[PDB]
Amino acid sequence: FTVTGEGLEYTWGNHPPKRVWAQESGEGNPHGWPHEVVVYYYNRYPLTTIIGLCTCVAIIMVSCVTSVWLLCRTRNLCITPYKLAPNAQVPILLALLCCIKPTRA
Amino acid sequence: YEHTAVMPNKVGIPYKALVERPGYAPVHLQIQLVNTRIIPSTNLEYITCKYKTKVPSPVVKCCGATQCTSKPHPDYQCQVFSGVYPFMWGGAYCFCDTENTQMSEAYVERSEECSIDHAKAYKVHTGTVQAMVNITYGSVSWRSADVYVNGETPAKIGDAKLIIGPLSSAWSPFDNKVVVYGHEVYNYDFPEYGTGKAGSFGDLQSRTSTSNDLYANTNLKLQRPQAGIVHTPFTQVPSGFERWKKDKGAPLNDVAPFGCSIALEPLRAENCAVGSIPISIDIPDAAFTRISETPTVSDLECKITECTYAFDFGGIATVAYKSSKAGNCPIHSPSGVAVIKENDVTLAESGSFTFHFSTANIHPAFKLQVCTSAVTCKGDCKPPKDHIVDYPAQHTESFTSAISATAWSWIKVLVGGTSAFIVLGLIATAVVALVLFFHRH
Amino acid sequence: YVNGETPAKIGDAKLIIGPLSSAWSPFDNKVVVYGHEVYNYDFPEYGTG
Repeated sequence: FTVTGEGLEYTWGNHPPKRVWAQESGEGNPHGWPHEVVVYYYNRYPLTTIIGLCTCVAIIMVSCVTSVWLLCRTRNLCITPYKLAPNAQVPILLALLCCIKPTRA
Repeated sequence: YEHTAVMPNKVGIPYKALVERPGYAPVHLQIQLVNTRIIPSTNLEYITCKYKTKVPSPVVKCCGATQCTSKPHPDYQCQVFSGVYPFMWGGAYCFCDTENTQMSEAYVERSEECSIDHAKAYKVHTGTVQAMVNITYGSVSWRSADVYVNGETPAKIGDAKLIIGPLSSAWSPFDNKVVVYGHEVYNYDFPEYGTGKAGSFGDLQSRTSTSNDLYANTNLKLQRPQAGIVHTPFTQVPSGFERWKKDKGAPLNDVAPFGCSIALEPLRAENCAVGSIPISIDIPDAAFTRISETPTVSDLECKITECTYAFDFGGIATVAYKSSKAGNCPIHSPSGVAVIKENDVTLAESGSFTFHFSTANIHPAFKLQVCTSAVTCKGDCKPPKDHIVDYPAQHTESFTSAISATAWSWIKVLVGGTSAFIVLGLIATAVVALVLFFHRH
Repeated sequence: YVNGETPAKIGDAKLIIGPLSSAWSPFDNKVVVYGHEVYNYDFPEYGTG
């Protein structure tokens, strides 16, 4: 019989009823490596920590493809006013620091 | 002085509070419940039991005919058999051959056992709730008397005056109609005294255990006595009350939620755990001492020695203090992070004292007040070895009681860094727009 | 009895009077009965006066 922290009672035969409660022992360890943290919370909560693990990689995937849609757009505006006219001297800050494509010619 | 608060609806867990009259020393307060009984109002409709069909002596006309009228009896039956020619001891009973008549009437009534075991049918309505409180305050010992759980009525205990507030939940385990058979209570529906299908529950419906009028349909039907034997036979369906005692499920005192043990003599529902009960207590004015006749402590530093998750008092802490004089003053933690086992301490001039506490957090951040002076306590706790205990939890687990310090560092990294990775992206489009705007002129 | 289940024998007939179409009752939750007249009054509830 699965016993949670709320409790459970059982009567066997003509015996009086007996109640038992479940403590929060667990198996893992929360102060450690990220594989040890997830394992401890998976045993304590096997219904919430599998949703927040999928949610946290859903926001990270959304925020990564939002940023690279804005970092690559910015780098595409570094090149279009300089690659059109190759006679213009490209400044040394835009070659490596502000945008990735270096100097030439 | 009057102190109002809200206590939860748990039986064995005491509620601790520190009343603060201005100009006077604080007084410790402890309210504990013993019973919590919900008593619905019931009215009996009918009882039911096993029947017992009696058969009167038939008349045996030797040659003729005897008809019967209609008698005011439950499930009364008449049928006349013609040409029986019965035999008894000492030769044949009748002479007129092949023209005879037997009466053979039958009649259904309550059994002798119906005064002992009978299922009682009720409809319930919302009624009174009452409890039994345990009260101590200051140096006064424990006092107890049963109160009524309505805001309006006060019940004095000792020299105090308690008004237990109304329950915040109108939940009750009883349905609209209940059946009380013997020891246990069943949630059931009735045939409503008019109907009964002869084999399920209402084949004998009597409004009172000593009532005269009786309803019974048992499909009674008489048969022909055979081979010249003086007897009255009948076939009828078996009892529905005898069938119900075999095919009944689990009673309400094994199905009811919140651990409501069901009692019987007022038909209560004892010791449920749902909602919260507000309180209001009139502490006597003679229990408050003046604040100048009490010790005044200062320079408190608290270090938690050992802590754990456990349901019982698994934490130990020590407090180093310095006081002006020697005396007693109560301790109390106003937060919900921990509860305190002790109620008061005996102080001296610059000593130390220890106390026991219970908590559900990994890192407790509670504070406690001793001698109207507060001090904060922090520490770390360990998982307990025991898997299952046989006592309820003293503390109350919150939403953030499980997150450790290392787990919250990964929350802030996964939130702070990825949100700032869009701020770098958002500040990038506002810079090259400024660069291309400056290229326009 | 005015409910759609309990039958009553009136002579040789059998009448089942159905439920009322309205659950309206004139009494309130608390009433006071003095003499032979009823009143729709509230209660001090035994602790207050």
